[PDB]
Amino acid sequence: PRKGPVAKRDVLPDPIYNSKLVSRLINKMMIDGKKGKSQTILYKSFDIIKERTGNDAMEVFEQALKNIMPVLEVKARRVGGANYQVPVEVRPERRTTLGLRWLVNYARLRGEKTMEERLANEILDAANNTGAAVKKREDTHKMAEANKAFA
Amino acid sequence: AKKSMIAKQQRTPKFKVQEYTRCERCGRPHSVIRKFKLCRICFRELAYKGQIPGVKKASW
Amino acid sequence: QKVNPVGLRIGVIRDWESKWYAGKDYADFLHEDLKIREYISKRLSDASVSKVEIERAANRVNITIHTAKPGMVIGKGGSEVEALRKALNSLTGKRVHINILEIKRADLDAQLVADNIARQLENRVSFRRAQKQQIQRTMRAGAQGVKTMVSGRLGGADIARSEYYSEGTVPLHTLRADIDYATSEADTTYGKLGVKVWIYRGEV
Amino acid sequence: ARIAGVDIPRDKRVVISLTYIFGIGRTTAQQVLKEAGVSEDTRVRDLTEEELGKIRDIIDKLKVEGDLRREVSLNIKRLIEIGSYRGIRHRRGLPVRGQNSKNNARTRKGPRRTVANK
Amino acid sequence: QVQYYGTGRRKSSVARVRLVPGEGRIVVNNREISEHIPSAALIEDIKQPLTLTETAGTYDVLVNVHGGGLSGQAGAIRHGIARALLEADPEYRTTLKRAGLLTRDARMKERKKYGLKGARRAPQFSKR
Amino acid sequence: ARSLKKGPFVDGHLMTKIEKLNETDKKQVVKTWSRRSTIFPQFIGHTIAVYDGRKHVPVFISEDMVGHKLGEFAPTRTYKGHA
Amino acid sequence: KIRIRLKAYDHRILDQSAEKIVETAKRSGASVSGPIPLPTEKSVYTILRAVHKYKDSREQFEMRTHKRLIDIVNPTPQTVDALMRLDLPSGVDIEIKL
RNA sequence: GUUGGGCACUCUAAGGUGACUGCCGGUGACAAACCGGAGGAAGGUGGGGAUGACGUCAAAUCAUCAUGCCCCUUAUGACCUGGGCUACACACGUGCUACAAUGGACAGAACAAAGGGCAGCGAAACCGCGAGGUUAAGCCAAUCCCACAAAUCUGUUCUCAGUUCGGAUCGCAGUCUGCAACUCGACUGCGUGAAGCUGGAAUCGCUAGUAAUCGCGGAUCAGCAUGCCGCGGUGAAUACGUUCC
Ligand SMILES: [Mg+2]
Ligand SMILES: [Mg+2]
Ligand SMILES: [Mg+2]
Ligand SMILES: [Mg+2]
Ligand SMILES: [Mg+2]
Ligand SMILES: [Mg+2]
Ligand SMILES: [Mg+2]
Ligand SMILES: [Mg+2]
Ligand SMILES: [Mg+2]
Ligand SMILES: [Mg+2]
Ligand SMILES: [Zn+2]
Repeated sequence: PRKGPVAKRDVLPDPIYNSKLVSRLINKMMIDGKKGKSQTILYKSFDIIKERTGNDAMEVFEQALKNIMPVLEVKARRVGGANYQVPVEVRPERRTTLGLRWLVNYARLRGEKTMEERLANEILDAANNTGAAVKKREDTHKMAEANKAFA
Repeated sequence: AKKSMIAKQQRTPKFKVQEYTRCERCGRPHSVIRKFKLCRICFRELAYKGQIPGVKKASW
Repeated sequence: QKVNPVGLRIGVIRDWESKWYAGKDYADFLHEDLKIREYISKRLSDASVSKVEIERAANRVNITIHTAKPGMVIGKGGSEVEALRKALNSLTGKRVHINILEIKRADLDAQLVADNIARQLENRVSFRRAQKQQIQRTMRAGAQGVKTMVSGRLGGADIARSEYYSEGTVPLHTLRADIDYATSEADTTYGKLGVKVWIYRGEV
Repeated sequence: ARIAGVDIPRDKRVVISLTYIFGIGRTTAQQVLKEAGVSEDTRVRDLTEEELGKIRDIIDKLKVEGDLRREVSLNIKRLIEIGSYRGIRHRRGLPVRGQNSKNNARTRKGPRRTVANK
Repeated sequence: QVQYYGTGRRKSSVARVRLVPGEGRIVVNNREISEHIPSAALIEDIKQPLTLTETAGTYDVLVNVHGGGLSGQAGAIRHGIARALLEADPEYRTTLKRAGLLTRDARMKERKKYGLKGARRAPQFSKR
Repeated sequence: ARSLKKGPFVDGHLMTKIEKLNETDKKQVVKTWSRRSTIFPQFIGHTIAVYDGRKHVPVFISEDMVGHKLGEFAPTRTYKGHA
Repeated sequence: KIRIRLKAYDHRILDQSAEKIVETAKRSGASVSGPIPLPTEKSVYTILRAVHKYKDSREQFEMRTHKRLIDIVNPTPQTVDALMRLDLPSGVDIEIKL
């Protein structure tokens, strides 16, 4: 808004892992204010991570974020009669936001039947430095570096 | 309403199902409230005059 | 676009005219009161009546009339008031007790003031004169403010318009401000003129 | 297995598979199996010849398939023959149950055939 | 008994919390908390005042909660515990107030307004 | 669908006319405005001329028409396509 | 026991009329329970503000009905006829469950 | 909570108190103010409502009502029955329900608010698969009834299918109101099981208890609401910024 920056509302950390970083994810995944369903999926998905790997799910999840979270993004800019996608440094706050959004979005587009599996499988893919949410982070970087000229 | 229509509403009809409300002030058929037996227009006016007991502009 | 000033203030600083509770009979009583207030207004047209408070308790109707000419309403001892009472007993079919109070300064009662202007407009007085004079007389009676408006085909004009005059303060948004308000009409040969009057007597 | 001249789905449960017969829905499929005394959870492929036999005998009493389709056809045919309002709605391909037709009669009417506006 | 009372409120909920000494048994209308409030996340929030004061496994929380929904009541109980702990030890005020557990959460359902579809949600506009 | 406890509805005026014809073997056109009247079994063979809104439509009764209201054979609106 | 229900639209005249009944009970000698405020019955009326069209333009009116309950435990014959003496103002409705 | 008993607590609702940049520091004309801090349930017009200046659009309304002028006055007035306002090649606006597995079905636990009720609300009981029926307790109501919250949670089953998705359309048989449900009511049962696999150009709402989603009540009303006006339940994301629209 015009007046200035606004007080960013805080979320509580969570009754298992004690993680603000992962309460956010319930809220990204939540639909129609059904927080229970999203909690259930999350927690089920994290069990599935722990069984397949052996490592702590939280850990794999935070490894996964690092690979999904972008650093540079282009931004649409009309100058004259042609657009110049201008590269910008992503703010630390926005990095997480784009991290979780892409995780949740591309999780839902997977072909696995249940969401807990789709989420889990997508979280594992990011840790493997491949998948859809990673390919998104690759493609945002490619565009940013392609338009490195501008500043 | 027409005088005929007001009269015919006041007369007892052939069947009770045929019986309908009008505004007792102005004879309007639509939007007649049963508590007051007034249409929405007449109700507003008389409420503003303080001539409908206990009725005041609401806000919450 | 402007709310009725009386309407805004009822149950705040103003009080209801009809001062009675009912549950079952509420609609029946309401249309009795309408029939009364109609009748009183028709009969006591020239007698400078404004408010007509109505109260009820059992088969009984207490009618506190407010008038600037109480002698004209009452008449010779209590001749005309009894003729009114007996006429209301025909309409109501109840006991009708009629109190009659005085308005001390009739230029502070909005309804009287509005009707004055309306009567003058029917008698072919210039809307400019009719208004301007009342503005003075209300201010003389010690009103803290007064607005008056006359609207319609002023001076038998083809195009209607609203000329208005004001004096002092009339703070319509201030809720505790006792702002009396009233309207009246004048059936001229070029249709209806309409009057409106705001009188600010003071704070509460 | 074929029932009432219909090869029902083998891999599905019997309550569901019975509804593939015209004239049977979930309640009818429940009320037959109850009368047979077959479990609702059992697959069609994992029925015994005893169970199928008992089911067949029950369904043979119920009016299904062509028996039913003929009944429905004659009902609608009757309405047309007598020239009832409903019959006229049946032949003209419009709502028969008072549904308004200025909009949204597409199930009866079929897909749109657009015409030039004024 | 040495009960410490504290009323709590959220949305339409009203908790009547009572901190009797014991070993951390929250009792909500003659039940265990897990029976009444199924969510793990809400139970943690109810513990939040007890965990900061370090009186988890010290008082048994006896509750008579009414109105609102499961979360509403969860938040009401939290406010009631917090206010009960002020009677227990007034020095806990400093730590409770820091966390912000001594605020009646004044977020209430905004009224539906005529012309609008909800409180804020306006009907679908078209210029044509 | 009218309740069974009430039983099938018919206007007295209509029924009386048709019953009056059923006293003998008389057959005449019973012009009427009672579209709401059910076609009773004892109507069969008569020619009831039902009012559609602007005229009496003649309706010869059949066995299949029993159960239906007289109005069902006297359609009120006039439609014969757009363009 | 005697029981008194008061209903009025204005709460000021209700509490005045309530205090009269409380005062009248104490002078008569009977024990007073006191004026218990029962919940207010708020009816609400939304109407169209305009005479024609303008559906989204409304006006909302309300009728609040305030209620008081006075019980009188252990009465005496003067107390019953003492409630006859109060000709309470119009706008307050009375009901006696003696 | 049923009783006795108490009114503690909650609640009800009358009267008060409380928030004023009042206090602390900094920046600021030493002003106005602003930025942060304390205390506080609340902090900077705390949230929301009511409240709508002079005027603008010869904007809307002669069909609420009133009214000048004009017109009709065995008719443009009045009474009736039936029909129509529900028509259907089609085009647009606003909505509802969906297109499914964050789901469907089935089963078991729960947790609301605000309203309405006198010829009106009608419990329980019994009968009916059900809509409902018969009978009838209580309540002119913080007492009784409407009334059952539903999303949710926990099981079980279905396992990606135009399907156990979806529920249009149509047939049959009913229920209720009503003098009467053909045109033209709602609801129920059984059968039927359409389109639809998230929608081109484009376009709308919303900054927080909001949006989104889930039920509940009310006016009108015999009956008839996906509409409207209210009510609570669960409950987000994001706001860098002001270039552009
Ligand atoms: Mg009617
Ligand atoms: Mg219809
Ligand atoms: Mg609208
Ligand atoms: Mg501060
Ligand atoms: Mg203001
Ligand atoms: Mg115009
Ligand atoms: Mg229409
Ligand atoms: Mg289904
Ligand atoms: Mg805003
Ligand atoms: Mg209704
Ligand atoms: Zn009216």
